[PDB]
Amino acid sequence: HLSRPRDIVKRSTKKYLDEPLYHRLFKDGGSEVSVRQQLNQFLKGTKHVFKWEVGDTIKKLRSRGLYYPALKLSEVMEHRGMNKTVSDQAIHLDLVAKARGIAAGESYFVDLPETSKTELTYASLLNCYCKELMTEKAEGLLNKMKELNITVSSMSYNSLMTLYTKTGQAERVPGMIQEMKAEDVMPDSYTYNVWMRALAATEDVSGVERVIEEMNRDGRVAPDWTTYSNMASIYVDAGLSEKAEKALQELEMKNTDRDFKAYQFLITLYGRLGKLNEVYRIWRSLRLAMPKTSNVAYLNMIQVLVNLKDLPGAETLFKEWQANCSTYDIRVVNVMIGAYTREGLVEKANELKEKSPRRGGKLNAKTWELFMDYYVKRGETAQALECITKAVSIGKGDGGKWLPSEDTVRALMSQFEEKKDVNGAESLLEILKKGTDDVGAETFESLIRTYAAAGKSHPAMRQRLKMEKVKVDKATEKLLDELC
RNA sequence: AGUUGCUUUGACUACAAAACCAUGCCUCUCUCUUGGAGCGAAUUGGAUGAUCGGGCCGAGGGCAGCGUAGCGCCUCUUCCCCUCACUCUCCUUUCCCUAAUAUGACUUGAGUCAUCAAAGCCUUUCUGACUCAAAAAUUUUUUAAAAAAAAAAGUCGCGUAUUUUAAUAUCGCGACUCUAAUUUUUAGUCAAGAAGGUUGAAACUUCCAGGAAAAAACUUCGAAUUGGGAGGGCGAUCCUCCCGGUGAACUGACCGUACCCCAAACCGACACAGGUGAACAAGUAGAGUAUACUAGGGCGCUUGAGAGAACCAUGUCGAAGGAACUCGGCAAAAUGACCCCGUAACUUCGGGAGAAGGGGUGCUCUCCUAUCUUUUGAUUAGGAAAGCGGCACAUACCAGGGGGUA
RNA sequence: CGGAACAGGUUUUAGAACAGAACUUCGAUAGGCGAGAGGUGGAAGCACCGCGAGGUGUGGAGCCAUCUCGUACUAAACGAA
Ligand SMILES: [K+]
Ligand SMILES: [Mg+2]
Ligand SMILES: [Mg+2]
Ligand SMILES: [Mg+2]
Ligand SMILES: [Mg+2]
Ligand SMILES: [Mg+2]
Ligand SMILES: [Mg+2]
Ligand SMILES: [Mg+2]
Ligand SMILES: [Mg+2]
Ligand SMILES: [Mg+2]
Ligand SMILES: [Mg+2]
Ligand SMILES: [Mg+2]
Ligand SMILES: [Mg+2]
Ligand SMILES: [Mg+2]
Ligand SMILES: [Mg+2]
Ligand SMILES: [Mg+2]
Ligand SMILES: [Mg+2]
Ligand SMILES: [Mg+2]
Ligand SMILES: [Mg+2]
Ligand SMILES: [Mg+2]
Ligand SMILES: [Mg+2]
Ligand SMILES: [Mg+2]
Ligand SMILES: [Mg+2]
Ligand SMILES: [Mg+2]
Repeated sequence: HLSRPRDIVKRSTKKYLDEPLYHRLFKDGGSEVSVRQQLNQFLKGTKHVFKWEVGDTIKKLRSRGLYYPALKLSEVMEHRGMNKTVSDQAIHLDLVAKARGIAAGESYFVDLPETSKTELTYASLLNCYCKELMTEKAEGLLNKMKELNITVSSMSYNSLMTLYTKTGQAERVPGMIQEMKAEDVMPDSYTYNVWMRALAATEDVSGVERVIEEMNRDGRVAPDWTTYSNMASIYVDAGLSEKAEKALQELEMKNTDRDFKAYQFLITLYGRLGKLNEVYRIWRSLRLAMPKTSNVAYLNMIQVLVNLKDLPGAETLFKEWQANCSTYDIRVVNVMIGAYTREGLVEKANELKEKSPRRGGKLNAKTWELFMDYYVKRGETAQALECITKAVSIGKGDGGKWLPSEDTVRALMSQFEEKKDVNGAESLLEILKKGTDDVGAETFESLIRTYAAAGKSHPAMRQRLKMEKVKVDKATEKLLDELC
């Protein structure tokens, strides 16, 4: 056709790729390593691509959080001769801020030419400010835009409102919506969504009934399932049930594209309400919308079923996931691991722990956290020590460090008080020392008295000055300076 | 000296949606590519009930031929297939509607904008996965010891009976497919990044005339300053080994740098048509750095206004003749490019030879060939065949006159 | 002939400068404008035929170095000099 001459089916195979780039980069999987390997193999080749092909590739790589390969492809293909326009420069600015940080994004914006510093680049930098929560520089961009008469779109106002909601100054939203209505700016559905969220955050449930009637009066915005998701979340957190069911049934009517996240929202909202029959009603629709169901829907479903106490249904779902799983997801195991430790059927939890790494799932930290929860409920402390050591050795799955909860630490130390396990208390303190540099809220401030078994340590209040100036209760130093 | 490399390579598609509350352990743990649940229809279905019609099997008495068993004719309705109502829960063929199919809705009219070390190699170094080396772990066999090995699941098939009804399981078997683990340290492979250096900046073949020097620079070894450790030491800060040994948010002094540089600034008495190394130098035509025209960059040459005599310099053209001119074809004219046909006397066999003498050359359409086409169902080069225009198709510029004989 | 002849301006059959000859506003001397002769050879636009290079018609068409005729519009006595 004359509309689209650069067709991807009829194009030459000697010059161009045999399959589209957004199909080629995802051949070996969606993993970071496989995407990087595919990009490295492609950039060394002698086959070429289209500009719209690279644009859709950038959007697909951005849509799954793959920011480094998207930035690398954009930089290399611009270096090879593909000229960025203003829109492509806005997308590249957002990609730079996503990958190398806002300090790199600011330098890219400065090094941009002057005729490229238009409303698209300004709005992209504003969004990259609000997503990184820098209120002062945000407002410094805002008054500069208002001074230079750059057209402020609804996207910028929604970005500021989401920034206000996340920072905690959520009372500014009702002033700002009337500001953007006074400045002749029509809103979108996300404007009503953040307005509703700020109104519910202001402890005002009765205000969300006058906004829905106003957008019904407007007649210009299309209501979407995200609106009803916000209504369902606000009502379920507020305890109202029938209005939440009406919102969720309207949500089910609005989900015409069979969205996986929307189905997850139905499942978790009906699970938090507690209605098992309609939970299974949406679940059968989910199995009718995707036969090869991913592990995320199982992760939601089995957690909902065990929070609604359907344990043999969860056990049959486990066998279904076993017989149809391609990746042995450890979180699926770890849901019923914590289930079997909470209801105490510990032999089957131990069997799953043994059989997971053979089938191909290595243990993360939360399984050991649930087992030390089990051991701190049943009073065995040595096995809680053996669990917390392996938990801090594994650490977090995103590169963080695992730290035990304050309530569990407090209960474990109260258990240490009775048995006079000074060695156990010292090992727990050493573990917390390795975990964190601070180590103290209630950890040892009133907990010198575990030394009241036989003698005490040497330093006499000088060790307690070492760990960054802690302060103890007034009724704690008396048995300390009695024993000197 | 000759070949091969150094010789640039791409995009043009118009696109801010990257701002999200739920569960949250890195919540898409890895989704590239799936028709619809339309209250939508037509043939078909049918989870249903009879009537009418047609059509088997069969049931008896018999007319009929035996000691049981018969061949045609004669009274029957079950049973099947239609038919008329109810009818949407499984199945076949279609049609409408929706979704999906990558965004949105003349100036490459022969251009604009980027790129201008790619590809290798060698030292480190951060982080992942795999093979593991080997040990501790559990089963069998052999005599507490020594040898080999699986652990976890799905699927097909066989024979056989336990419930208070989650019997899709249990009982023994045979086979296929799939995954790699509980603890420990070392190597090695890859993968993905960050620092340096180095090559590309030259390789190969042939030839005879046989193609600089240098404890300067570099690689190696030796010895080693003002450093830190390990074993001796009736000593004296001495012996014997190991590590470091020019390393860095140290430091890098001194001289030149203006301007002209085929020129009005240098060598020629002149602001002199002369002389003055090498490197770079877009486009169209072209074998080409020839030649014509041109953008960028630079310049308009430090005397002008008229008139358009003789004569002089320098060009264009010239009837008929064509060297009759003159010391002499002096000068001028003429030939001139690529492809094809053809090419003598003589000879030291290498040559003469581009001998001499001829023919074609533009443009359009259609075929065929290939171009080692990085947009292959149409773009470039060649050849065939048919046409079109003019006086002229090497149309301007560039560009051998030839032969005979001393 | 006696405010005569010159000079100045527009030119030319004349011409190196000079000189000669024509005209100098009650004036066709030069330019312009219009018409014709002469030269070249069939414009542009439109239409028809052909895939195309191209061909045919409107049409001895279009154009202008010169020459002649008509005409004071411009410059020559716009010298109220
Ligand atoms: K120069
Ligand atoms: Mg030396
Ligand atoms: Mg200079
Ligand atoms: Mg001079
Ligand atoms: Mg001069
Ligand atoms: Mg000179
Ligand atoms: Mg030249
Ligand atoms: Mg110029
Ligand atoms: Mg002359
Ligand atoms: Mg003549
Ligand atoms: Mg002649
Ligand atoms: Mg002749
Ligand atoms: Mg004579
Ligand atoms: Mg003679
Ligand atoms: Mg003579
Ligand atoms: Mg001559
Ligand atoms: Mg000549
Ligand atoms: Mg041809
Ligand atoms: Mg030429
Ligand atoms: Mg007079
Ligand atoms: Mg005169
Ligand atoms: Mg006249
Ligand atoms: Mg005539
Ligand atoms: Mg003409």
